[PDB]
Amino acid sequence: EYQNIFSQVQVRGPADLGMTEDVNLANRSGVGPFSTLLGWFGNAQLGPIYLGSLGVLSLFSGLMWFFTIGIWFWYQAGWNPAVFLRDLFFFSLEPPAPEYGLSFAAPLKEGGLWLIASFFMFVAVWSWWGRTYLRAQALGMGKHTAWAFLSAIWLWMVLGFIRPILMGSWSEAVPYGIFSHLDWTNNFSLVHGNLFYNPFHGLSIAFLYGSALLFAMHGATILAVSRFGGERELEQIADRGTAAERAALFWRWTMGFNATMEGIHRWAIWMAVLVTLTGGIGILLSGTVVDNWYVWGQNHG
Amino acid sequence: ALLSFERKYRVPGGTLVGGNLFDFWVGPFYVGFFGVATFFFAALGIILIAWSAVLQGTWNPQLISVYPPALEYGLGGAPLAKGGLWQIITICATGAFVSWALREVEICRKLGIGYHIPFAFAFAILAYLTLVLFRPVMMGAWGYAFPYGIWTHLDWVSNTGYTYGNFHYNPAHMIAISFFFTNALALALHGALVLSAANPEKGKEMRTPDHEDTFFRDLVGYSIGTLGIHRLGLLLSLSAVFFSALCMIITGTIWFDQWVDWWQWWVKLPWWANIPGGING
Amino acid sequence: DLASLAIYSFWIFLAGLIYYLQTENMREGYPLENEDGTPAANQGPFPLPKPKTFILPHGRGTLTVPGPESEDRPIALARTAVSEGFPHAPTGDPMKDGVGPASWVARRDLPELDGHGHNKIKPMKAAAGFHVSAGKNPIGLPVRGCDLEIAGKVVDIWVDIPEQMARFLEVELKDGSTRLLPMQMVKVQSNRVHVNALSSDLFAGIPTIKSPTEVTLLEEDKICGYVAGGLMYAAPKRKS
Ligand code: BCL
Ligand code: BCL
Ligand code: BCL
Ligand SMILES: CC[C@H]1c2cc3[nH]c4c(c3C)C(=O)[C@H](C(=O)OC)c4c3nc(cc4[nH]c(cc(n2)[C@@H]1C)c(C(C)=O)c4C)[C@@H](C)[C@@H]3CCC(=O)OC/C=C(\C)CCC[C@H](C)CCC[C@H](C)CCCC(C)C
Ligand SMILES: COC(C)(C)C/C=C/C(C)=C/C=C/C(C)=C/C=C/C(C)=C/C=C\C=C(C)\C=C\C=C(/C)CC/C=C(\C)CCC=C(C)C
Ligand SMILES: CCCCCCCCCCCC[N+](C)(C)[O-]
Ligand SMILES: CCCCCCCCCCCC[N+](C)(C)[O-]
Ligand SMILES: CCCCCCCCCCCC[N+](C)(C)[O-]
Ligand SMILES: CCCCCCCCCCCC[N+](C)(C)[O-]
Ligand SMILES: CCCCCCCCCCCC[N+](C)(C)[O-]
Ligand SMILES: [Cl-]
Ligand SMILES: [Fe+3]
Repeated sequence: EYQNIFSQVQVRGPADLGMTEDVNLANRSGVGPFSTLLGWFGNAQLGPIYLGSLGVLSLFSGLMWFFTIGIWFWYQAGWNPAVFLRDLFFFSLEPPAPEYGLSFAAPLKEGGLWLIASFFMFVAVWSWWGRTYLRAQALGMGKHTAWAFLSAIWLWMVLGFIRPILMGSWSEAVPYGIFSHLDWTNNFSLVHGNLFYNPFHGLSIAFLYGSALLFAMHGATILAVSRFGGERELEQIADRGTAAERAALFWRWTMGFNATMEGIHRWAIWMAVLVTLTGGIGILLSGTVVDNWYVWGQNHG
Repeated sequence: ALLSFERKYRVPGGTLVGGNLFDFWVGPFYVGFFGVATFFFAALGIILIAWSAVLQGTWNPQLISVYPPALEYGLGGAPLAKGGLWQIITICATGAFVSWALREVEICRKLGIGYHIPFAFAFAILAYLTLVLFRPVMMGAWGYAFPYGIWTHLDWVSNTGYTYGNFHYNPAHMIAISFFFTNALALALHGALVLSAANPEKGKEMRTPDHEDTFFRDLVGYSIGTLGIHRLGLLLSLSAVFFSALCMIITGTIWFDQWVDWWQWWVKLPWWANIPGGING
Repeated sequence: DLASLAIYSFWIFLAGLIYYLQTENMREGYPLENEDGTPAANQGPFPLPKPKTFILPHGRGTLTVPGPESEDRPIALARTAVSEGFPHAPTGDPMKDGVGPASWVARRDLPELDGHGHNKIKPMKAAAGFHVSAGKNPIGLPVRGCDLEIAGKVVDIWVDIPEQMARFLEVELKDGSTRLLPMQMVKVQSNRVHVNALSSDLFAGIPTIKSPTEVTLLEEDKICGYVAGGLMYAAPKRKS
């Protein structure tokens, strides 16, 4: 009994340069190498990639964010490479102290460098968002990827920008460090009277859970009907096959209702986007509207 | 009633136990022997939770809580009122979950499809059995198990976590979280991609899988492909739950101190342990 | 207070989203029918959505769903009981009749096209220059059935050009005709291809394709249906 988790045989042909539509081919790179390792699990072809104005801006801006944090880590490590690797997880680029409020006047060593790194990150993510929209437009596809990415950006924006502004200081924002961003998360809950009493945190968990539930169900289902070409989802949408019928009936007979080949992808996009949508609201309301979720929960108001 | 295409699939056979005895449907629901076992275990479990509500003196669903035996009882049986009901409910829950999986196997056999779905569900059962059976037994008391109550089970999560300091520092917990976050990223992208191809700009033809591969190559220089993304989703979500089970089986057994202190293995490696500067010197 | 207004608003949104999602998932297979094919009295609480139209590429027309549903094929089954909810027994050979796990759907008798309007799936012999890049090359291997008898030998791989993957093995039988086997239902071993689904005597019955260098969506369903059906219907001839 073959399970179809790994391919038994790889076949290779000419590098695929992709569909043209309204894409400016001048901005496409050449193909990269074929990976036999990747080819056991999915596609072997690396590249081409598309890199126009927004791509270069996003990539340079992203590297400047990453390097800015790195330079601070080196400074904290006293330029010793042994201390750098020893204390990597413990280094932290902290935002400005509460004193400085929402001013850009803080010195480099006490939150100025946090603001510079944050500026670079802000540009990197937003230009990357523009790129997800425009790459879809060039191919005549719907903007589903750009709208789904906006749900992730919402929670990020709330954590680093919108909530700090509404609280009146950058000190409320997340520090750039491995262990420090974990300590911040733990602290945020203690200070707001335990996020388990935040009903939006409860919903966010339900969707995070539900995303693993749904991708386990959907992935297992498509592998179970791959013996009838089930993973060819677009043609199964245009012209329902026995794959789509058996997939539906498995679930109808198990739990009393079922999806369509198109409809399961609507369940999928919404289960995932509701994670960061509900999450962002839960965080936005914490400290701005609700000081203590235990206390709020005792009144339900 | 039947889906328009359903009748041709409703043939006899595929049962694991009892031949044609339970080989029927009730509305959309397939029964089989494990349909009967599921109903029996679920009905018995619900009655025992009701009987627990009586002894506790509340019918409010947000207050009902069935607690395991106190630590003093160890791995022994306990009186119904103080942990026995929890023990019997836990056997009923295990029976209902395993029966549900084996019913999925019978449905797989009748439809001539692979067994990936019940195999995937078995990982969720493992996680449940880690918390209520494997960890308690290795620690020597049922009382380390979680209570069956909407809010009291969250109280248990909070108390169990903070027993070891900030539970963020459990390294298996870090890996589990990474798989949960990555799974949600991948599910959003997969749903978005297929819908963006099936529902293009107004008035344009349906896009092809070639457009889907092209979109991702343009965006990130790599497309895993249509088979690949379903393999990936299955692996991310099962990996999340595997590492979840692992992060709890090692907690209170091989490691029972603060998780933050575990990371001193790295800091105290001889070659950089004593060098001045940084955070840890 | 604002948090209370937000959570209440969220639950109303969530109820509307579930309504929208459920009605979108009724675009195929509804309305519900009785066992005799007549519309069922109880259709449930959700109404059928307003139709949507897909414009298919390469001038293949449109699909409007929901729309008139029919099997567009004879179903060789009979009731085993005088009340609803029991199995329907095959009246002939369920492998040949295409019922139960051997079922196929009357898909279009056209091949799936790639984004350029070319046949998606071709024999590797007609696909320049596709080749086996990794793993055991199955071409030339004998093909064994679940009765552990040799049914034929592999003479080619049929490849998805755009997705660069093996989809079918082309097997030559004792009479020099060929059949397609789905790649997902064979085990490639060092010295043979093993097929658990079918005994050697059931290979001749695999539905044939009408053109030697292409396979239609209809043909793929008949082939894949027939092979999966062997898990149940070839079980008497399966050794261990
Ligand atoms: C997994 C690690 C922890 C845990 C930590 C947390 C944290 C943290 C939270 C929850 C929350 C929930 N937990 Mg919990 N929870 C645990 C184990 C369980 C088990 C179990 C193993 O049997 C169950 C049934 C639940 C069930 C629940 C729900 C009441 C709630 C939302 C779950 C969800 O949407 O998931 C995804 C599944 C779906 C979307 C499918 C739908 C499943 C439905 C909704 C489950 C209903 C269960 C029902 C009330 C049980 C009684 C029914 C019987 C027949 C009588 N938890 C263990 C001990 N749980 C959240 C909450 O809001 O609590 C108040 C929350 O914030
Ligand atoms: C002690 C700690 C507290 C706690 C404090 C918090 C705080 C604080 C928060 C959460 C949040 C969440 N908590 Mg909690 N939480 C607790 C206990 C739990 C438990 C449990 C007990 O089992 C669970 C399951 C959860 C689960 C969750 C999630 C549902 C939610 C995060 C969703 C998400 O996807 O963010 C991950 C996704 C993002 C952060 C989006 C990021 C998007 C950006 C755009 C990506 C940029 C990439 C960048 C450019 C880098 C490039 C990388 C390279 C290219 C490789 N918490 C306890 C009570 N929790 C978050 C939330 O929403 O709460 C309402 C949050 O802010
Ligand atoms: C203060 C609390 C601590 C903390 C303490 C703990 C403790 C303690 C635990 C976790 C566990 C987890 N933590 Mg933690 N955790 C914290 C902060 C976080 C944060 C965060 C953003 O800060 C995140 C994202 C997480 C994430 C996680 C996950 C990796 C994991 C829970 C998923 C799981 O096990 O599913 C597994 C899924 C199940 C067990 C569900 C099984 C479902 C069964 C099989 C079927 C039920 C059917 C139902 C009854 C039927 C209903 C009826 C029908 C609807 C009709 N934690 C903080 C620091 N965390 C848990 C874990 O790993 O458990 C193994 C765990 O015990
Ligand atoms: C392994 C990856 C993820 C996953 C996968 C997964 N889950 C699955 C499946 C798969 C593949 C199914 O096939 C199966 C299904 O049918 O889904 C619709 C299922 C399923 N996962 C479910 C729930 C579920 N899964 C969860 C998690 C996950 N499932 C993982 C994240 C969670 C979480 C995160 O908490 C929940 C709540 C169900 C909807 C369903 C299984 C239904 C089932 O087993 O039915 C039989 C049992 C009953 C009818 C109820 C019996 C009642 C008991 C006797 C008494 C109650 C005991 C219980 C301990 C009470 C505790 C309550 C308190 C904690 C509040
Ligand atoms: C080895 O040496 C090299 C050279 C390679 C350098 C090494 C680099 C290293 C080791 C870097 C490591 C980086 C790490 C570990 C980073 C981790 C980051 C984490 C965990 C971040 C977590 C959360 C971040 C959030 C929520 C940030 C949100 C930011 C925003 C929303 C932007 C807000 C913008 C602000 C405040 C300014 C805007 C200003 C104007 C004028 C608009
Ligand atoms: C997740 C991406 C990387 C996956 C790489 C895993 C390699 C698996 C190798 C499989 C071995 C080949 N075999 C025997 C299955 O044919
Ligand atoms: C997710 C990581 C994958 C990255 C793959 C990108 C491949 C880049 C191709 C480089 C080829 C450049 N050039 C100009 C020589 O053709
Ligand atoms: C795509 C929609 C799926 C619906 C799933 C809903 C799960 C309900 C979770 C209940 C949690 C409520 N709580 C306690 C946080 O207020
Ligand atoms: C709060 C989440 C729990 C939801 C449980 C509901 C399960 C849906 C069952 C649908 C069956 C309806 N029926 C029998 C008319 O087909
Ligand atoms: C966790 C939320 C998911 C459950 C949503 C409930 C949907 C029930 C749909 C029942 C459809 C039954 N029927 C007769 C139309 O086939
Ligand atoms: Cl694993
Ligand atoms: Fe899919």
